[PDB]
Parts: sequence; C-alpha cells; structure tokens
Amino acid sequence: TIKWIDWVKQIQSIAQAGLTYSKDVYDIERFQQLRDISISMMSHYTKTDWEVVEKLFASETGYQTPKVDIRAVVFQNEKLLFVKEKSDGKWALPGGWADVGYTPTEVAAKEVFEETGYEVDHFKLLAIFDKEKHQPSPSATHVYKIFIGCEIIGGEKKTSIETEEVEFFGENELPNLSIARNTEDQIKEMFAYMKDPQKEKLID
Amino acid sequence: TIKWIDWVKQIQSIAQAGLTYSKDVYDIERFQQLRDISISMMSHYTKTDWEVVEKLFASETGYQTPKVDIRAVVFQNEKLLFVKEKSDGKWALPGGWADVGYTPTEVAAKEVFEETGYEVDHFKLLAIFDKETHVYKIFIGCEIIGGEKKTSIETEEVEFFGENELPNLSIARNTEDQIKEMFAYMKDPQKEKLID
Ligand SMILES: O=C[C@H](O)[C@H](O)[C@H](O)CO
Repeated sequence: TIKWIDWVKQIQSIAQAGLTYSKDVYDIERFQQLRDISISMMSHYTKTDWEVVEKLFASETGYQTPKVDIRAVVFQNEKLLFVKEKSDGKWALPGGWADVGYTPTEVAAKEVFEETGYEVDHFKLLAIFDKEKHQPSPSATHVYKIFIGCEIIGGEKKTSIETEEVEFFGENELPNLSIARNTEDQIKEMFAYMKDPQKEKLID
Repeated sequence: TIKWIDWVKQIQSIAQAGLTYSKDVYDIERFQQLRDISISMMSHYTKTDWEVVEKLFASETGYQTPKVDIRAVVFQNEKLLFVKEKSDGKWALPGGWADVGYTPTEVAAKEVFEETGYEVDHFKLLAIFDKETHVYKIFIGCEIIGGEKKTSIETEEVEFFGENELPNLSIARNTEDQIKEMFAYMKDPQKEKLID
C-alpha cells in the first residue's frame, strides 16, 4: 500500500536507461537530473544519506533489470539443507547474489561449497519467484530468486566465520527463517517438488 | 514541508521538455513513460505527505548481478512466433530486458502484446541460458488466448515459422541452439529443462 516507492523505482530505472542509450547531450543531462531527483526523494523519505542512497539505488550501468538471487535446494532423507548466519542468527537455503561472470549453476555450486563445505552437481531448474509479489516490506530493489536443485557428490560439512551452523530440517521442524533470504511459502513449494519432482515448475 | 510535490513537478516539467524536443523514438518513449508516472503520482496523496520508510535501505549493499533478458516461446501448431527487429532486420522471439516492477511472466505477456498484438497465458518455465555485459536469458512458454496480429514501427513483421523454414536469426536475442532447444521442448514435452 506504499505506492510512492514503486513510482520512484520506475523513475530511476528510466533515468538509467536514458543515461545508457541516449546520444542527445540535452536528453542525457535530463536523465541525470531525473536520476538525481530519484536519489533526493529516496534520501529524504527513508532518512538515509544522499550519497549512500546513490551507491545503493542509482549506481548501476546499462538497462536496469531485477537483480538475481540463487537458492540451492538440497535434500537428504527428505530433509532440506539450511545454513545459519552467525551475525543475524537466522536460517536460509545456501545461496546469495549471482556474481557477474558466473552461470546460475556455478553460483549455486560456489555458494553451497563456501557456506556448507559440500561439493554439488546434477542441477535441476526448480522455480523463479518474484521477491516483490506478496513481499512483507517495501523494497528499494527488485529481485528474481532462481531455485536450483542440486545433489551432494562430495566434500564434508564445514562452518565458517559467516556460517555458524549447517543442518538438514524436515517440513515439520523448520528453523527460524531469514524471510529476506527465503519465505515460508518458497520452502513449502520446495517440499512439494521433493514429494512430486515431475510437478510443473513455479514461475511468478 | 511536503517535499514530494515540488520534486514531482520538476519531474513533470523535465519530461514535458524531453517529450517536446527529442527526435529519437526511444528517448520520446522514455519521456512519455516519465510523464505517465508523474500523472499517476499527482492523482494520489491529495493532502498527505509520503510515508517515511526509515528501514528501506537497512540490508541493501548496492551489489550488482547479471541482467535478465526474457524470451516468450509461443507455438501455434508446431510453428514458433518470431518478430523482424527494427535494429537489424533479423528475427527473434518476442522479449527483451525484464523491467523493474514486473514478474517474469508479466514481462513475457507485455513483450508479446506490444511486439505482436497477441494476449498470452498458460506460462511454463522452459530454460535459463548463459554462455559466459553478463545476462541470464529466461525462456518462458505461453499460449495465445486473445488479441490479433499487428505490425508496428519497431516490429515490421510478425510470422510463425517451422523448424526447417527458420528465418535469418538475430543471434544476440536468440542463438540457433536456443531455438533448436525450444523445438525439442515442443516435440518432447517434459524434456529436461536446461539451466546453464
Ligand atoms: O534494449 C532495449 C532498449 O529499449 C533500446 O535499446 C533503448 O531504447 C535504447 O535505444
């Protein structure tokens, strides 16, 4: 019901597109002004520093698309693999932002290895969720979350500075979820796939 | 003070000047998009200020990821919907960059409607390609439920094409192997969905 956030996100996106593709020197200056207005609006109405907002909201290059998050979906004995971050104390599927220069499966494999110690392969395309569709909170950013099924083929469980705990959980014993990293409804869809792996793939 | 009102009027005034003076069709489209949004903003919050959202950037880091391109995969009795591109006069599936504010399926529906005039539904996730600007290319299947064929200033031609009568492909928009894979899915339903 906070309508203004999404208008301002659309204004920045169009200003970014203009700064990328316009060859008209007065129009390029128009798009910069518009981008700078989007930062001023966000800065004021979030009480966030102007230059911090510029970095977080308005420093991308090229046409603006949603950002990509990857979530690795690994089962053992009908229990789903979760990792707990030391700092926030909350639990999620292994994954994170898609690093530029990596394919979606290369991100899944790297994130699982760094967060859990496990080697994985045998990738399956499970789902794409739109983070903003029924999102609890307003978002400055738009995210698509790709869920990739993987098989453990090696390594061994290893914790780290960032990851305090690596554990499997059944559908009826879920730990305290980082809703920012995975929703309860996304976890339910992954247990549905585990029960019926030939089921249609969820795409928002 | 209510600061949003003066900022939106600045946006409106810049967009109006852009609209008047631009000769480039894509700049005119951008300024029209900005005009449209400015109209929508002024028709709400008649008296109220905007809600302050002090936690909006709490867990934001400015992390950049690959860009998303979407291609809509639309079959009509074993022929695939292609579009002749203004930019090169070569052919591609309807699609383009996924826009902020749109789900993957809304993107596929939007691009199909604007490029061809067809309404589509019954979306299926077919594939995500990336042969390593960095781009993840999402292929979404859907079916015509409505509308009718319509050429444009950007889309000179709309044409269905079989696997042995494929036009000159716009290779950046869709590779030969990507098109082949799509025919494979139509012919062998529940073939393993590719993810790079
Ligand atoms: O790529 C898609 C963009 O809409 C066009 O390339 C821009 O309008 C720039 O001309």
